[PDB]
Amino acid sequence: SQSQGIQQLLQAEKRAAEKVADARKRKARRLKQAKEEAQMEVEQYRREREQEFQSKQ
Amino acid sequence: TEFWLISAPGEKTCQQTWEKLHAATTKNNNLAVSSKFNIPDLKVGTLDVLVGLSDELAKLDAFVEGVVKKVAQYMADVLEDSKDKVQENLLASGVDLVTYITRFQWDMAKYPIKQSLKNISEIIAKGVTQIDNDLKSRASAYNNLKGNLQNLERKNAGSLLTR
Amino acid sequence: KQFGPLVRWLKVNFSEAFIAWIHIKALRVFVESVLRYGLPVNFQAMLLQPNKKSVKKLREVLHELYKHLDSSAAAIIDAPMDIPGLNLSQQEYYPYVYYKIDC
Amino acid sequence: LRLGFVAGVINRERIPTFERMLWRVCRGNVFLRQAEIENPLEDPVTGDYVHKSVFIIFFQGDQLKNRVKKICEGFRASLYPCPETPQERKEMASGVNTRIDDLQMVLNQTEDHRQRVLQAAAKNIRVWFIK
Amino acid sequence: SDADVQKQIKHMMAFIEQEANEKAEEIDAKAEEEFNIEKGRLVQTQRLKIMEYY
Repeated sequence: SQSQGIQQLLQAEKRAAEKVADARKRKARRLKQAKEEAQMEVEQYRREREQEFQSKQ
Repeated sequence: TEFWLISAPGEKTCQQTWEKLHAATTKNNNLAVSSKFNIPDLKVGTLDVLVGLSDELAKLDAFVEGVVKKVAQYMADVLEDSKDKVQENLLASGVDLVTYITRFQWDMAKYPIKQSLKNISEIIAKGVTQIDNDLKSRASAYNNLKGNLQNLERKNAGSLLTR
Repeated sequence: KQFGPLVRWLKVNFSEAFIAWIHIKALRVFVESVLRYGLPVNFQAMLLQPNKKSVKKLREVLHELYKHLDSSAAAIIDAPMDIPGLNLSQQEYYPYVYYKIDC
Repeated sequence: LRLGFVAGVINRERIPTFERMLWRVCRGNVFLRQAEIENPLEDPVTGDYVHKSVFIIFFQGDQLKNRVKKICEGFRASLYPCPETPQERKEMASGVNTRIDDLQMVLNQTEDHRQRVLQAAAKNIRVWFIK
Repeated sequence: SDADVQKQIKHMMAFIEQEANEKAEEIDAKAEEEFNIEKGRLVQTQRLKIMEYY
């Protein structure tokens, strides 16, 4: 019936809303991971050149 | 002459629609010769985008119809003395226009399939619009050459008042 | 000096011009077909050369045959002009998606 | 918040032609409903009573909307505003109930006021004329 | 028919759902290049600061 089908459509759009929300969540998580991973590699480099600086000393 | 493209939406597997439209239909009555067009797998976008395209491609067809008619008209206006068997002089490809169209397939070399339809149409439009401009330049140039020659003919024409 | 080269250039021009026109015709056919017959895409399109005096019976049978492929509880029979809005229709409605080439 | 939704009113015997128009212009991608109005109602511009119907249209994008709504206007269908949720339906229903009740009250009152003032003038107008 | 009407509805549900699929997928793919660009940005900037001080 038309009413039931269209209500099922409202459900379909709520599904679409869920999908887009999932996309945004993935993006935020991935961006945060990028930030942290870059910071950690930076820490590795910082310590490495600290060590080389002390060796030259 | 005239040809038609029809969707033939498979009805599940290909044969069930395609052969029902070709063999069953022509066996019932040979009202038309039938062949396979084999639409490519162009990447489908959003519904809103495709609805907009439903008008985009209407306008594009209405424009390129005039473009190709212009090409034919200028071909005839330059080769008037040998315009006979028109489509043979004009032929785009193949031995004959019917042979080309009955074997038409999407050209990956000009526009590869992987792109979006918006991009593919945009590059098509670039091609055809540059073609239109180059027609308006070069065929007009040859017409101007004919005009110069005809003005020389006018110089030759008439009594010595003109000559 | 110029007779030959512009005739040949027009030949070359028409090659790509016509090929692009058929590209466009295919694009229109495909888009309308997807919009009509929802996802997935199942369009193994047909090319017809109508034979002499065949149009009437041919379209009659084809239109009748497409009524159980496309729903016929709407449209089809008649409609007013559609000037208001984004676009006004360029074509009739058939339960088959159709376009034409003037070869 | 990605489905397009509208509702309005349209006359009888216009409904199937309207459906055909919509399903021909936005084929296989828009939908509509129709239902009666009890008793005929007055037309605003023409000024005569006629039977009416509620209708709904559902659409999926603005490219479709720019066909559908302007086609409704071409059919001279009337939409007016509509609620977003059932709570907004309650809000709008209470608002329109109150406002149409107020308009009916002041309409009766103003027509009776016209009667009153017109009789006040008519009580002596003939003497006004001759004077 | 109501059967064809609900088939139409199923179709447009499929359309909107695949549209959401494409939107989410492209947002995630762009999140990949944001991942890349942020990695480059932060590594480069902190690298430059450390390099200057050292």
